[PDB]
Amino acid sequence: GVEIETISPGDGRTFPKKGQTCVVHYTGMLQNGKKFDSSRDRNKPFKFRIGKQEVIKGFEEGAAQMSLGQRAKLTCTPDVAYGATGHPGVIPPNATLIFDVELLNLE
Amino acid sequence: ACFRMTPLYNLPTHRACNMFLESYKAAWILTEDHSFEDRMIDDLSKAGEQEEEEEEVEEKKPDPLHQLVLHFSRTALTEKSKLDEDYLYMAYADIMA
Amino acid sequence: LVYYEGGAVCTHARSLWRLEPLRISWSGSHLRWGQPLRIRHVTTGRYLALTEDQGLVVVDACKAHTKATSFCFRVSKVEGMGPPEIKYGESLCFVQHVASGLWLTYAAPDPKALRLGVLKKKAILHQEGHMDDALFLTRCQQEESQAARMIHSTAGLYNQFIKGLDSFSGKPRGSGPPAGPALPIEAVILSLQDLIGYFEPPSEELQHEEKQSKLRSLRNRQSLFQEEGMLSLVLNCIDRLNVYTTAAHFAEYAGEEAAESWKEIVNLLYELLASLIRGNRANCALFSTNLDWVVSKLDRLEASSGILEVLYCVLIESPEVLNIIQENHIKSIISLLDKHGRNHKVLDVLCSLCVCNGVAVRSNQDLITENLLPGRE
Amino acid sequence: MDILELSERLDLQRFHSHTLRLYRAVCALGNNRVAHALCSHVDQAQLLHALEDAHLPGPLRAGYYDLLISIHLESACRSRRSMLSEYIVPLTPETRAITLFPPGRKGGNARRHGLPGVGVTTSLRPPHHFSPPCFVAALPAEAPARLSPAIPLEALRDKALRMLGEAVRDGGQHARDPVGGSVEFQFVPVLKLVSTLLVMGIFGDEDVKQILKMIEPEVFTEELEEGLLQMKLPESVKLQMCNLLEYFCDQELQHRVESLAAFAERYVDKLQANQRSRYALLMRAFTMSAAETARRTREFRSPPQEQINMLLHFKDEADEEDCPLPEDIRQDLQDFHQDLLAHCGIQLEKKPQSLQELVSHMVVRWAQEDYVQSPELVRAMFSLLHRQYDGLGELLRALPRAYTISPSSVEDTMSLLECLGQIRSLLIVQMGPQEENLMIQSIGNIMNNKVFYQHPNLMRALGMHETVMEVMVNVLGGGETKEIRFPKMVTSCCRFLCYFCRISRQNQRSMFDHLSYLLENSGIGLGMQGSTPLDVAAASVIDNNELALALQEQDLEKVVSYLAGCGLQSCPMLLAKGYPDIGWNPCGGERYLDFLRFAVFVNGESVEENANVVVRLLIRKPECFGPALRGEGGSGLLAAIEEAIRISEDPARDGPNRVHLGHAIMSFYAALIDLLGRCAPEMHLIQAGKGEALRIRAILRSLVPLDDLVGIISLPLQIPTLQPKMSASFVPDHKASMVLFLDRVYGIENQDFLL
Amino acid sequence: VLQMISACKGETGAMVSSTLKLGISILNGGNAEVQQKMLDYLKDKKEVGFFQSIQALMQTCSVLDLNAFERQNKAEGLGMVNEDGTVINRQNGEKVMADDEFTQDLFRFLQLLCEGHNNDFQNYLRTQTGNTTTINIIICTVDYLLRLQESISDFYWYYSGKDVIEEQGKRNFSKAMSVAKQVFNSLTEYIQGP
Repeated sequence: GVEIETISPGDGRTFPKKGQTCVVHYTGMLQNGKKFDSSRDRNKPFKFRIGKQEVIKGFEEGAAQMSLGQRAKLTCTPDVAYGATGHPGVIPPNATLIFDVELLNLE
Repeated sequence: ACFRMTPLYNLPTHRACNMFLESYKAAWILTEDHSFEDRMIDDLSKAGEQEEEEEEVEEKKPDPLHQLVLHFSRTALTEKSKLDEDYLYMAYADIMA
Repeated sequence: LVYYEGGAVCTHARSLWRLEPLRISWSGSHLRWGQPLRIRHVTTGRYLALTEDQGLVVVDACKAHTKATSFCFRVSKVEGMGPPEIKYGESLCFVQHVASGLWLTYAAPDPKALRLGVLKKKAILHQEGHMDDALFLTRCQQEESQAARMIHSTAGLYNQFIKGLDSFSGKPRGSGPPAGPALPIEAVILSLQDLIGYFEPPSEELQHEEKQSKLRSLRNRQSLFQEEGMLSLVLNCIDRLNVYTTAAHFAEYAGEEAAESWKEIVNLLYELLASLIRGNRANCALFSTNLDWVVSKLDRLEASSGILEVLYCVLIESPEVLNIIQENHIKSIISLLDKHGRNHKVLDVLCSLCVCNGVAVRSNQDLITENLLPGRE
Repeated sequence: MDILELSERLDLQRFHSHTLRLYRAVCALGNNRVAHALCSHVDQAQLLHALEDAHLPGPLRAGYYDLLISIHLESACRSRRSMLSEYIVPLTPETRAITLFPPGRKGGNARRHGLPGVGVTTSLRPPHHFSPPCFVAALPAEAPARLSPAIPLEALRDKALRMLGEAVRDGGQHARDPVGGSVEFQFVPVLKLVSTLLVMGIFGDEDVKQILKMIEPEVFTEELEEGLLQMKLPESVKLQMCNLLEYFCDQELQHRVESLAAFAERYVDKLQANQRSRYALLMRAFTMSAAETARRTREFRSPPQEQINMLLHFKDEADEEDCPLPEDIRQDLQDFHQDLLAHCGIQLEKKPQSLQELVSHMVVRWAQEDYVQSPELVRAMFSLLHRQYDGLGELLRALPRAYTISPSSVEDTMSLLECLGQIRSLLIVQMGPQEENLMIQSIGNIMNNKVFYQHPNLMRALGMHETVMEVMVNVLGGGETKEIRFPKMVTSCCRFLCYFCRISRQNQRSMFDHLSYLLENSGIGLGMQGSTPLDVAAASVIDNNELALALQEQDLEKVVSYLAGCGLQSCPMLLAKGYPDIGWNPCGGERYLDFLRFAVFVNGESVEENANVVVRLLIRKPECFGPALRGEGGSGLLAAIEEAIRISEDPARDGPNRVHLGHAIMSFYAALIDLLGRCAPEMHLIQAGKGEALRIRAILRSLVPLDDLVGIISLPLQIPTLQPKMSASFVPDHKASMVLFLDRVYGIENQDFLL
Repeated sequence: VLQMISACKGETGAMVSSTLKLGISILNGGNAEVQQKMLDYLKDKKEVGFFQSIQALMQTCSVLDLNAFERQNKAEGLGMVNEDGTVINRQNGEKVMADDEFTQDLFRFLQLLCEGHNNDFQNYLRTQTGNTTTINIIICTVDYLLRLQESISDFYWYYSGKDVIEEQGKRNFSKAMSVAKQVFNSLTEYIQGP
């Protein structure tokens, strides 16, 4: 249950596949308008590898549907990311998630 | 046993060094520095109130030793059950004697 | 009953006795051998007597008609000051009843359980007695002696208040005739206003030596008011008064003339109890079992200063009570911040639930992070 | 609203001031779990942006410096500070070249102390570990609640020094509104950060050569900007300066011991080589004179440590010399020991030109021009000049913590050193179920490192046995037996202590001294298996043969008083299982008595002085004996055991320990007579040539009649056939305690051996 | 120094040992002036606090025990461990007295108080006026010079049947007799200057 809405056009041809590195210099907010995570503030491009499930499934399946250079708006259902307990101390139980995600390079 | 003890020339280098330091406590423990004893109470305490002071009215500023002892008096009066170790007290109690 | 005890009660108000000679004039003169006199317990407010069969029983001040008490001193087995004879600590006087002519000693009947259990013996006026009495006297006439009659007066004025208060426990008033016997209100308000001043903590501008000297003379008296009750008593008053909720309107069926003097009486107890707890360590351990009771209220519209201060002083000394909060007391005090506004006092209290003196506890140093922190309101 | 206007509210600031105090309080003494959850809450950027900001309300953002120092550091500072006392050094080629500034020319030998702290230390210290925060990572369910938050150390180092560069210039210029409001807010929070980064050694070579330039005129210019120690300062920043100067004293001390290790390498090498040459000169080649063989005795006899004493005595001695060495290697000591006693303090008969002169001449000025309040301050500087006036005193008190090891083993020790740190952090935190798990693997990994078997001298110098001891006392501290919270960890740790006690004699002594401490809190929490503190108490003396002679009676007296308890109690914990618990508990008694067996003999029926007082003390309390015998009602010599036999095959009676009750009764009386068979007076070496020991023999012989004792060796239960028996009833394997009871008390004589 | 001793109630640790060592140095000889200052404070604070310590402390002093002597006499039989640097403790004198370096100074401190025939300490030590209770150090010290006497006379019987006293039979013996001499010196200085 993920929804994707393009914000700026990207390459539209090259898409990430298994066994490939992805760097995501993103920012993240909550459904009510508060943001609880970012990568631009730390000024370090977050990098992760698809296929080994080191990231929440909602995020990876959302990123699988976008191309290089695209900035988009992502919306995860609470059932796909930290369903019942959540991450203690940062996010309340049973909350909707909002992500501002863009991809720098490497497909 | 004493008849089977090992010669010195078969010991590993790393082990044959720790015994040297522990055994070579025969050049500090007997040597005497003296020094800090008579020069201590001379430069400290006495001649402490130098020409730095500009004026006075009724009392005088306590000299450096005077602060030290009252500190020990200060911590002595602290309401406690049993006195602690405070090796710092030992270091100065002996040199005052 | 009368007993013997070692070096435990020797610093307590229980073992204090007063000698009252039978004369009206020159009662304070020097005490000499062969002189009838009475014995009074200071905090109990009672004498010692052997009436017919019950033994050396501590009789009240109404059945001591100079024949049951009738004590005097013996060496062995005047309109002036008088000759000074009996010294302190070495006079070795022997106690003897006048009418019965007996000698006082310990029966000491000890079974197997009593020998390894209570180290207590009973004294009896035997006809011949033992050979190891040698009762010598020690003088303790100082600030503590003044704070001995206070216990009897206050403890005799408090329980009578609750007992009178307890009569109308569940009787709505028959409007008009309020009740039977009246209640004292002006007496207690003055009484409480004295102890809070009496137990007022040492000042700040004083030097170290004077501050330390009085700091020893306050901890002792705080502990001295616990061994004679007066912690249960102040607890007992809160139980009875706190039944009447809301305001003085519900307290109407107790005498509407005393209704308008409700708030201050409820207030004055709380900071009184804070005086008996602040600073001292032994008294703080008593609230481990009663922790649930104090934390319960936290809501009365006239308790704000009292409860937040009494709770603050019990989490600053004893780490033991700090370990007896499970999951619900934390959210109770959290809700306090949500209903009484932005108060820095409560936020300071939560810092007490954190690291104690040196040692830190982790069983509760996450609940506040998951309860008052994730929500961003 | 803007933060900058909270300087003009005075009520909303007060609430927010305490808020950031809670965050400092939530991050307890190491809480890497909840520490990161604050990172998403407070920041990672505006903290780094709060540094350069100047408009400051005071108790606000100036307090953020105490939050930046709490969520990224003291996760290693709190550990690395403990690492600063011991000075383990390995054999390295770099270590082979260390001296007192050997680019010195003539005067540089007796001067040019070198700037305190340059590099090359070769000390063993664990490295810092850090992790980056990421809240989009997959749900975990390894590291203790997590490793640590991260931060760009590179940016912090440059920014902090540049920030402090403004401070010195801006202080001399003066103002009517300093940064933060009043001078000290402009100094104390910023240089406190400098001190914390300094102990970790983030700064290197070039960087520290600039922090010294902040006191330029004296320390700097090895080959305007007035020093920090030039202007008047309030009574708070002066304290911090002491915290900064203190870090530099031990840096010289750490440099000092390394120089000794350098001399402790080349001089011992030639000594071993020259001693071999001394062998062949007087070896089989030899010559004559006979008595010369008597003179050459150290060379083959005496332990190796004794040889060092003889060959080293004359070297640094004066005048008289016995059995000397060649007068070629006895000259560097008279130079090195001279060189050492010219660096520290020795005179060996203006600009300070030395740290020793600088500190001593400065601290006196501070007291002469002020009456210092805040006793916490005055205790600081008075601990400095004492060190700068007694150099050798600190050195003499530092060598017992120094140790040298060899390469190819540093990697093994590195794991041990890093793993040992987590135990030290366990003491401060209160016991937690998650933390309880952590130690068990922690101690389990300690006993596999190949280094806690070869160098026991290390482990007494690090003294982990000391630290682990408090771990046991905290959990066991309780009012009664109901306070047995967190079991399965005392057993898991007490096992480690026993094996430590069985590695060397000095290891046995070092832990023996706590025997009185150990027994104070040992005979209460009884009922578990595997181990108990009583066991390690017994293992503290098992084969010493001289520790047993060094008892103090009161230790033996107090343990006996415990046994008086188990002669009248009923074991309420045992009763809690719904058991009869008639008169006493044999389970508890069998444990106390097992200890006494190890203090009556040490190696083959010896040491009687403590044995003599045991019987004379045990008789005083007759209740110590089980009430089945040695009482007023009855004795039942061959009946008390027979009564136990009747209850042995009576499942209804029993308890409807984990096996049965009759075996426990059999265990007690058999073990008691085992004690009073080896507590015998002595062998016939004394009993046949004296009259004192005969008194004891008469006593013990009068308590066990031989007529009943001879009959007790009979009636074996059965033998497996067709189906074995159970170890729950009165067996026969533990009946040999009556064999030694007659072998050394009444003994064989006539012809009763046939019977 | 009076304030430091009073704080330490009855524990003869390293605290008072390094403190009593100081007190001898201030008031060696007669030093009349320093005695006057000490008397004034005790009359001013008017708390007991201190005579409890002196009375309790000296009751924990050791005497010439005989059982502990036997423990040496066989422990000294061995000469070296299997192979570990021989007996590291070597002398290991801590047994028979382990206190002569300390208990000899406690009495010297008391003796130097009543030096120069001062007739106020010589009367104050007997009874403390005012306060609440008295201690009477005078009778509290003579009891010590009775248990020690019962110890030496006890030691004599152990050597009554021998003919020559071995070297370790004199090293400990001279330790005890030196202590007894110091005690006797004090007793005179409560009486000198009638």
